[PDB]
Amino acid sequence: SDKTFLENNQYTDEGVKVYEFIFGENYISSGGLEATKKILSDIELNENSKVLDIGSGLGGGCMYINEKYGAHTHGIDICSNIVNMANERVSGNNKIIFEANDILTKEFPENNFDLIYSRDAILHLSLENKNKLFQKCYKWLKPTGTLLITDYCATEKENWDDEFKEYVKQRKYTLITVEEYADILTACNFKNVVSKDLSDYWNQLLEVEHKYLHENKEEFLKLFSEKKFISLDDGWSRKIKDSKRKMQRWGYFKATKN
Ligand SMILES: Nc1ncnc2c1ncn2[C@@H]1O[C@H](C[C@@H](N)CC[C@H](N)C(=O)O)[C@@H](O)[C@H]1O
Repeated sequence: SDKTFLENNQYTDEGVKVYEFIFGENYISSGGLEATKKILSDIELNENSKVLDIGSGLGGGCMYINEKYGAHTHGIDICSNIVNMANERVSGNNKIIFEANDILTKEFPENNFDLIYSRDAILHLSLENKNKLFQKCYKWLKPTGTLLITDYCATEKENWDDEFKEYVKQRKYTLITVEEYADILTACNFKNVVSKDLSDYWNQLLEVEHKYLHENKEEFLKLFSEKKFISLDDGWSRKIKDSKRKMQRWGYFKATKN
């Protein structure tokens, strides 16, 4: 059911291409390549490392991790159409694998990965499933491994306004506070749990993206439609407003198995 909802609405082929337009080639989330460089700036891996990317999208993250470190990267994404697109973006590289599957039913061996990485994907999971997923991640990490996440978070639900309630409802997101998120990781026995509210940085990424959209409107209209432009424009406007006033937050989380 989840698969069909995502494939048929938010992540249709065209929806994915619209995201790629504003985020940059191979990315469909916040800050594209430049944010990825920053998020991985203190991460150490090498050609012998094994990495899992949960919700791998068009595969940009896997491509970058493999380029930077030479690591084995395995991306899982529930949307078959997105995985098909990702597979067209990489060739002749036996250390990048993209696989269409629900991360919640996927099986991996215990103590398997040096890094489990996820960028703006876990918002799609119910609270019960976030907990289940992080339990799986704990098992799947090597003793020496690291968990590294960015995800959409929010102020406490009691504070939400009508527009924000509707945004979350229509997308079927489950947005929790940065603090609740960190508490889940702690409950799952992760160590050295570091959470950062990166909402200010996120706001900066959004502003750069918004400016890019405006300055490249003519090309956007040629590729897509004015209707799609307006939707995207308004969507970024709201994210900028809501991040500034702390209604919507961008959470970063890093933790270790030991
Ligand atoms: N249960 C799930 N299992 C695997 N992938 C999922 C699941 N739920 C959502 N996704 C994927 O999570 C991705 C989230 C995207 N917002 C981001 C993709 C990618 N991480 C990027 O930064 O460009 C989508 O491509 C979804 O299809």
